[PDB]
Amino acid sequence: HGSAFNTLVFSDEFEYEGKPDPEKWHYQVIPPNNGSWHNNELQHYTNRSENSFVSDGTLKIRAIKEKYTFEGSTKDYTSARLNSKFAFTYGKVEVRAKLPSKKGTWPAIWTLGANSNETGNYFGEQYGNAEWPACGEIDILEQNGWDKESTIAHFHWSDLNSDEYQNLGGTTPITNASGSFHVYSLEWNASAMKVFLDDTLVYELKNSQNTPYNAPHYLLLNIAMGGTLGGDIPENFTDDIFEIDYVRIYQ
Ligand SMILES: [Ca+2]
Repeated sequence: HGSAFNTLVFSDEFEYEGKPDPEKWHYQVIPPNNGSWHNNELQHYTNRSENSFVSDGTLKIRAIKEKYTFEGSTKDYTSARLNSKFAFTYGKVEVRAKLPSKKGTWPAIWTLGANSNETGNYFGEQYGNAEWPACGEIDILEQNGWDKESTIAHFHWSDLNSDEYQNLGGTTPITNASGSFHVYSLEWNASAMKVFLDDTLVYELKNSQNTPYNAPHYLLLNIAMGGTLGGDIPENFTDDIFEIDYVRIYQ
């Protein structure tokens, strides 16, 4: 599957040591919603070595129970939220990763339309200003906080000729998500968006011109804590890592 998409157009193999490459990755740190992130999530995102670093051939994003204040808003956890500086329309995205094992964590590999104009993102109003969900969202990988034996694929959008919020997706079983690398992938073209875990299709959504999946998207990588899909965080939580061996994007 996906063999049609054979021209490498963006990648990071994480074979340097230090901060994520600033030519490739933008950090989000400003909260979008009056001091907070969406979905009742409990973290701040920062650009510090506490929450992200590259070593030993892999990127780590690390969530920590840590009191942290940004512009008068205090939260009890810190993490990182990266966006690719690369925006692209159609392609095959492959991310090979190990997911956090701890309860309360909500890792994601996902895209937003580049016209999202989300506060503090890399693209601003360059492509437009289509407030979510009108910019479109593809969730290549999520896990919730309470079931680490399943992965999520999902889509969120509004049709171009409607304000009605649509969302749907699937899930699939996963073994040893935290201790074994798996490859989370998207194959996206004008016909369809297909999300896979290794070779297993998790969900395929037919595309059409009435969707927001025919204009540029960028990639996001993060760990949220708590909130809708993180759920309850044990009192004893200290920290956890989402470890990414590489991101590759083909067209
Ligand atoms: Ca690597």
